[PDB]
Amino acid sequence: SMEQVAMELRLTELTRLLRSVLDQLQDKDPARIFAQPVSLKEVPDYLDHIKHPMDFATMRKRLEAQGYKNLHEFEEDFDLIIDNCMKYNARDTVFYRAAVRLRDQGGVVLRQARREVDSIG
Repeated sequence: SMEQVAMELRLTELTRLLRSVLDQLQDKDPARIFAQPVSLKEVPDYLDHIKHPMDFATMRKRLEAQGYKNLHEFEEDFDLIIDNCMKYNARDTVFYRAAVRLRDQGGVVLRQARREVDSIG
């Protein structure tokens, strides 16, 4: 149907926007602390601590399969990256501090993305 196609064009355009949002968010992590999943070889207990791990590569795979239906879903995943790190790592660590910075700097980017997704519909 033409109705199906038009929804698919909307999903594709949301996907393009979210890829530009993702690149911008990831520039706020120059140290690449959140680039990849936590290794279960190097933190074997990780899953006793954190129930839903998240990282930028995993967000990127989901994105290329057009697996984000809206901005809310994308934001949930971004927030997991941050929130997981702040629980697992103590306040005085390079990891916790990098999450605080990503959050503060990410908030600006997401403030305008929310306006662009409403705006372009």
